[PDB]
Amino acid sequence: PRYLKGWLKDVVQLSLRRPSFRASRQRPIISLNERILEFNKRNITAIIAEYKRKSPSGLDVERDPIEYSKFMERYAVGLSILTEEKYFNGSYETLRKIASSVSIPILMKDFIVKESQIDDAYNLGADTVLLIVKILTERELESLLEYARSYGMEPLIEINDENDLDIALRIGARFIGINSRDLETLEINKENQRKLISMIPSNVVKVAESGISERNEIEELRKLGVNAFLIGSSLMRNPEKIKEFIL
Repeated sequence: PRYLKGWLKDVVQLSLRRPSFRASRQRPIISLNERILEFNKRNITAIIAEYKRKSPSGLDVERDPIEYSKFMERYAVGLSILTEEKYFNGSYETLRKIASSVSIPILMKDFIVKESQIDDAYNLGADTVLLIVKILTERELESLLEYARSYGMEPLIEINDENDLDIALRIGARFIGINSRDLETLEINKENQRKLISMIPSNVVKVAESGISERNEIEELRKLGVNAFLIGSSLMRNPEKIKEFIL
């Protein structure tokens, strides 16, 4: 991984030593990026609902994972499930239970730094994985992308600045997440997110992540070319809010 500091350095070391999970895939790969394109052509707002009980930028939320997932199966284009244990209180078992219960695409959200974590995602039933440009070197990123693709997954490659974007394009990314929140400082900067979105070629499927609390934001971003929206906290607090977001 890259030379990091703070909590990012810690979470990356945690992931390097993370043991793999013994499980066998029980479902087929249901492509998230392809379903997003499907929603775009039907003109249905595509929202990736995120499940996370804890995070460095919010208070804890207790909500049954299965009930949340079965509810979201009826409205969301897909689910983002946190599996990072220390800071987000996620787990492979929760992903496994959810993947066995719903049939919409599932993005495994973690800090992936080695191949076995992709094996874990595949074996647990996830349909794709998140790869974060700012914590990996260009060589590691391309290698993990190639590895995910060998399983049939098209990973969501998350960027936060121009340097990240340049690297994502150089490695042949086709599914890019533009995170308005800087993982290191936890700061949100929406102007920078809009600037990056406008620099991404139109043939790349774009996902706006973090800081969305109202439908009007979604509409504005959609006019800018954003294909899908990843929303966590507001839906965790009020799941029914998705009905308001998708009209």
